[PDB]
Amino acid sequence: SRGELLLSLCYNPSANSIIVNIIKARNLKAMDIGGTSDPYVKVWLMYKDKRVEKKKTVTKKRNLNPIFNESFAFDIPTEKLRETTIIITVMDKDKLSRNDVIGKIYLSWKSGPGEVKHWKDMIARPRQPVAQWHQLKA
Ligand SMILES: [Ca+2]
Ligand SMILES: [Ca+2]
Ligand SMILES: [Ca+2]
Ligand SMILES: [Ca+2]
Repeated sequence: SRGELLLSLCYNPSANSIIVNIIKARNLKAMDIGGTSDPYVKVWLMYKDKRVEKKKTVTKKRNLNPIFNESFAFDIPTEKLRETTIIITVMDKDKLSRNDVIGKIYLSWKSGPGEVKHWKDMIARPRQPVAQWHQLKA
């Protein structure tokens, strides 16, 4: 159990855009020896197996329940929706080694049940932000 992340998705087909809001996380795994992590969240837009664009939040120091409230806009033509995946990875920044992966969420029509439900809800509710909590998976 790696933690959970609360995020919203808002897709506007007329503008060919999605807004991904990384809201907050809870109960993150501690990936530093003293019982904390320094979390930031990266958001990768994929088209088929290609990386299109990457965005990331600030880093919160020594915080297993960070609150971000950061909003990221991506261009996504309606014609590319079926081939789109949004991969969200919560990371632990480290000074003296490679940053550690806390966990990931994959958003598309071909992911886990909660993820697919959130994606379909976004599609069904154009221009409405839809927020859900997801379990982070290693
Ligand atoms: Ca670490
Ligand atoms: Ca760290
Ligand atoms: Ca490390
Ligand atoms: Ca590093």
